[PDB]
Amino acid sequence: EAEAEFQTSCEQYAVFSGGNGYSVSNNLWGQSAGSGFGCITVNSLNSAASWHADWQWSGGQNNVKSYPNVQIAIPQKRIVNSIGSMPTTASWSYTGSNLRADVAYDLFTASNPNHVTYSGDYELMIWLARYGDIGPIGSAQGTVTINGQSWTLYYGFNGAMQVYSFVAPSTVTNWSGDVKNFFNYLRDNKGYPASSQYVLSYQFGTEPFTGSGTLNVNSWTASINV
Repeated sequence: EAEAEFQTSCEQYAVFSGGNGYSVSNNLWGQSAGSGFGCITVNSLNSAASWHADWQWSGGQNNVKSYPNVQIAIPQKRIVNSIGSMPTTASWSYTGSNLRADVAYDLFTASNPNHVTYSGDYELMIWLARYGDIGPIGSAQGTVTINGQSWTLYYGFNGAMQVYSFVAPSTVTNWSGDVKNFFNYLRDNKGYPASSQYVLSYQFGTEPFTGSGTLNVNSWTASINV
């Protein structure tokens, strides 16, 4: 027997697209660094994305094995400061054991609108969860308030890329926000050049190190407006 609408794969670079501009990617870019597997299953792509990633990784204790994620298409890149809003909602859960992984938004920006979309002048991460001894790069900058919620801000370098990571003080399995609030904070408190940086990508997923786990994304939405 068989079924259509089959949007499941354990392939390194499997990608499924549909609904309002969503693509779900297995993205096992660091699979070389370990042993095991990563799979994704798309339940539904409409106005929202529903999907799950299932994985088991051992070895390469200190290396990300993958970033299975959902993201939105951005055919036309726009300047951060010109973008009106970047609303998003996320409803998710993690199951498994010995989880060394995170759950986070990931966005890249650059002054070059044709920059490759998987890196940039800057990277903005918003971590909704963290398991085990894994954390963002850089060093703690302190706690900040964005739209009435606390985040611990980290700041560091990857080569020439500057990375800002906003980490929730406890797991947030159910969230709603606007990434514009985070850019505004960086612009007004950190000298982030919002007037000259283009949003290259807008992703949400998990970075697994080791363990065995299933990230279930009950629902995710995101868009870039005006």
